[PDB]
Amino acid sequence: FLKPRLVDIEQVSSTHAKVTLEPLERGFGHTLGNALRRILLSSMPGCAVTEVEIDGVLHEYSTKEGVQEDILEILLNLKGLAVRVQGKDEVILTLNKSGIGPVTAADITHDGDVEIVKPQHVICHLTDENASISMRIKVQRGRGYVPASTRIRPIGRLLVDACYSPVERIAYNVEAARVEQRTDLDKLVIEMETNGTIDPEEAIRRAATILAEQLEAFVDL
Amino acid sequence: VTEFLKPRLVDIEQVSSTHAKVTLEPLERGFGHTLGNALRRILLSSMPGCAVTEVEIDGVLHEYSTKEGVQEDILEILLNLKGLAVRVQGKDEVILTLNKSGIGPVTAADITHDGDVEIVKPQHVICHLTDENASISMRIKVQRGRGYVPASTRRLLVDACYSPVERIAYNVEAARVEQRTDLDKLVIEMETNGTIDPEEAIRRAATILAEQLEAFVDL
Amino acid sequence: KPLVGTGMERAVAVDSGVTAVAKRGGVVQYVDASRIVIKVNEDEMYPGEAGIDIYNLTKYTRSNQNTCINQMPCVSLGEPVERGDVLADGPSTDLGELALGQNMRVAFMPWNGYNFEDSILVSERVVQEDRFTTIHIQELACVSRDTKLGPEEITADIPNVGEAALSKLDESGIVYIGAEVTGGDILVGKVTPKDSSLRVPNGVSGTVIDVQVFTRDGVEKDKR
Amino acid sequence: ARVTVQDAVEKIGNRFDLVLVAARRARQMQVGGKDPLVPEENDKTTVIALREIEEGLINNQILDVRERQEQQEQEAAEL
Amino acid sequence: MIKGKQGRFRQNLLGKRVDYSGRSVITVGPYLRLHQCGLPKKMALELFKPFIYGKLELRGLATTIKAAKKMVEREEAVVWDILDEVIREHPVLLNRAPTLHRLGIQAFEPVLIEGKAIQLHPLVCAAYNADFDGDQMAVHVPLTLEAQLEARALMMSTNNILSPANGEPIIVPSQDVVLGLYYMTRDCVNAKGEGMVLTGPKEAERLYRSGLASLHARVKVRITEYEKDANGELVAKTSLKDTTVGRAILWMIVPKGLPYSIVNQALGKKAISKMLNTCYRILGLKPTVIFADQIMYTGFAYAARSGASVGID
Amino acid sequence: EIKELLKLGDLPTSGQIRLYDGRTGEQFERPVTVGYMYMLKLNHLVDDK
RNA sequence: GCAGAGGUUCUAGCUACACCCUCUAUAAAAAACUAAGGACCACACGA
Ligand SMILES: [Mg+2]
Repeated sequence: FLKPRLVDIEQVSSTHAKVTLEPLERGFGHTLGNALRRILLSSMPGCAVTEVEIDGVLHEYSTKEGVQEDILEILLNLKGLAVRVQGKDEVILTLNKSGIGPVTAADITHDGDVEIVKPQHVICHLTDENASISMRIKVQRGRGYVPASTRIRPIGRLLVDACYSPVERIAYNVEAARVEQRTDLDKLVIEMETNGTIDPEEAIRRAATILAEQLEAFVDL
Repeated sequence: VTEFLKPRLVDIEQVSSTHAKVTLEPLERGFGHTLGNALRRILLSSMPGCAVTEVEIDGVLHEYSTKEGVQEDILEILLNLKGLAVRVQGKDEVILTLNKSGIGPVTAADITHDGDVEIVKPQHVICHLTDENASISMRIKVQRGRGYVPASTRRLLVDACYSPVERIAYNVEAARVEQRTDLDKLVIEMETNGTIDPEEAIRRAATILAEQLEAFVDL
Repeated sequence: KPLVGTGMERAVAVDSGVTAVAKRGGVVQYVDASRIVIKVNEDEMYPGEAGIDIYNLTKYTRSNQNTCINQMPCVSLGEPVERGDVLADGPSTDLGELALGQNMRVAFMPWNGYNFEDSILVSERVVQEDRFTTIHIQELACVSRDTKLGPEEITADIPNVGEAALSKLDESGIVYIGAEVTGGDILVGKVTPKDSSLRVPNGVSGTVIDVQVFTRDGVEKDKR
Repeated sequence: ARVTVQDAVEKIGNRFDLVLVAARRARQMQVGGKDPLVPEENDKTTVIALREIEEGLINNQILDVRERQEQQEQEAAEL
Repeated sequence: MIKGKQGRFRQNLLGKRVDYSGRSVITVGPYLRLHQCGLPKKMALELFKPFIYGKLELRGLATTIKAAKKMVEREEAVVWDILDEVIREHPVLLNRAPTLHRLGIQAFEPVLIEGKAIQLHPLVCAAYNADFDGDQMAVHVPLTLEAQLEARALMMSTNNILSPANGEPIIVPSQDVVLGLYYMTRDCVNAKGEGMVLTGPKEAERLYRSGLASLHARVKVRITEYEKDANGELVAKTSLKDTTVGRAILWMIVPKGLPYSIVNQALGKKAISKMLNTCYRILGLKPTVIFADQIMYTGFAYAARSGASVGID
Repeated sequence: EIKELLKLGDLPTSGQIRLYDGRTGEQFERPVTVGYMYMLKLNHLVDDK
């Protein structure tokens, strides 16, 4: 047989990336594509926000003065916020903004390990000039989707359901490759749409490792 | 977070030598369907096995015809030959010839070995001859193909079922470990032509799928 | 917003009382989640005592059907607002358009019987992005009743209860505002004369938005 | 575990006498220390009673004979 | 107080409100077999509290019934395992609110599920005359051994396949499975893999799942048909019968005794009802139940594969 | 008018797009009708019942 | 453990559906623990 290799990785944008697997026999390509899509969508290492602590408000429903939208809306916006951490499975992010203007993800104070993937993302709008918001953002590495209720202390602390799903959609198309002297060989191309926290090639590598480990249950390695 | 629940099978249920049931309890939410579909398609589309692809009978050269003195039509004979499964050695192709006369079924035992190649099921029947004076002569051609290659895509031609598997059906049922969210339990029912034991077939398919993924994992 | 709509959604939202519509058009000098302030235009404002209009959006409050009513501001600072214009989006309202539900990709096909005859199959993505997560506000009332053998006390101390449950309550015996409680927990501690502390119904799990205590004249109000 | 009780219903035709006989058998199992003759494999008393009825090893006549015999040893115990 | 609907007779004597009753909305749960129904974990906990207390005392985990109630309130792990033991073989009655006919209430062997909604097996939902639109069914728990045995022998769904009103079966496929069976049992004049001979149903299924041969295409296949003509014995008949790939796939599902003529046709709803009736009359109750469950599974799967969508065009 | 609206976008005018099974991965024959529809969550929730 | 009281805790605990020990007129060496009562009429809604 022939073993596919990561011949090319193409990034049309930061969020959207394409990976190509050139050598694959007939039938192998489509099976591998479906399996990789399911593995990537099902479970990948993710760093979504877990809990948010607001200095000024106790619970999510009540609102703080000088903030355009509700605290619940702020929490759900923070859920959309995504970060990538290189070495720490746990990290604490602190946000401070004063004065009029939107509170973008760039304004979050960031350590060396943790980096915000999309600074343009906006958490809240501080309309009042004498309005300041201080946030302690807790980010936990996780797998899949965990509801807030499933997990589990201070009254001020707020829990937001986390979604450790770096990839949003995974689309694969099977197109025949052009080998110089070969037949019935097709290249698998996977379109990855992700928030950008996980590298595309790294995500493919992790998915392949997970699938191989699962297969090692069926037959000894 | 990189850790996963790795399944530990509780039983491998076997009803017959050809038909076996394999179940894995823990697996993971959504992994059961992925593994079942992957294994099923991988062992249907591609399996190392040898089957009959070309047939030549001196009695008649046209498929829509009947050899005199034979109860079975040659089309019926084609189907029985398709059903026949044979184990082969390292050599890819071997021709086997039989000339049999007299009333009685033509057993797969009675086919001449014509080499080190051996047939898995002697009991299998190719055709029946009504007349003692009448005789049957067939040329059989086998190839070490990978999958099911219909003759329609490809002086008598027969569809070749190279893959030793006959039937596989994977079903996912809810399973739990301690108190935990629903986890897939994959039950795989595999029927093989007999050239390889069904559990050995599953192991071989898993090895092929792993070899497909050896490049990325890097051990 | 409904991608496919009649076109009367705007009329329904405007005419409904939930939507806060500007009495007099003008520029918005200040917008806040609690309140929206409009600087009235010179032409539309009255010659005398017009001032500038102020609107107080009602925050999350219970309904007669136990659904949250929340006016979320629909305009930004410095955004002009015309006469008879939607200021903030009420419940099930988006940009002045009545938006009862969340629309999403729909595929018509049987799926292994999970949608048998009228059943509906829903993707995990729907739960993940909280499209149909609906805030439900339930009000529980515990009343101190004058009774024989002495009035029932509102004290925190309760016979035969766990200290962990009492921890959620305050010193005066009322659960802290913003605290998280689950089924079976005690919200306010009440003792029968000689036990009667109000408790969360089993299964209900939520956070207390606010606690309001009403006291009769002539009887002392507690610390909380 | 038995999905259906047909084998019992041709064992005991009425299918209501079936309920009575197997109920008495299961009662003997729960109250008495006696255990079902057919081996028990994670099965409740009623299920294993129906299983015993299925093999034909237990019926109303056999059950009545067995209880009468047990009363016989009860009388013989007193002497 | 005596006469009328509000009178004590009809309110509290003829029909009495009962304990150990649970009410929740209905769910399909196609994975369930015929005798099994989905049951929420909390609902089974509440319904089976006395049994759980008794098993806890027998295990010795809780010395007192008050301790057992405290354990249940804690909802600790051992309580779940105890709940698994009692639920395993203890039938419960599923009952739609308007009980028009006898089949209105039918017992089921509960299967614990994570959720809050009761799952009813799709085939019996037609018998219950129950849709999936906020429909709610009461769940009563038999207590005595007489009661559990009574439910298993009579109230259980598999025990009563035929409606009392008429001999026609009541668990007939209704919406999705019948559509899938019709899709399988159809002939297209031109389709992938047409005009090739197939060894048996196994080869037909393998060809379809591989995708090289279309689901519905006229192909000569060999079938091992079994006849009940022999007195209490099945005789195998092997023949080449012209049919579609879908029909050949469906054939492996049916029991041996049934002839090929029933599956050879297009299998409309009336045809499937007649198929089930013939299976009941020939093979018996248990093969009929197994065949009904298998046919529901295949109908669902091949209807999902078909994607028979409704469109304006 | 709806057909013209579809033709204005890249989407097919037929309104039916070939759809691929999530688990098996084989595209469904007879392409299904897929489109965005408004759906209301009724207050008749299961937990209250 | 069946008629009562006492005991190491926490007013009181004698099986009250109810949790330990003692005896028939006398109170303590002892750790898991405690509560058993309440309708109709109207409206709206789901099937
Ligand atoms: Mg209904």
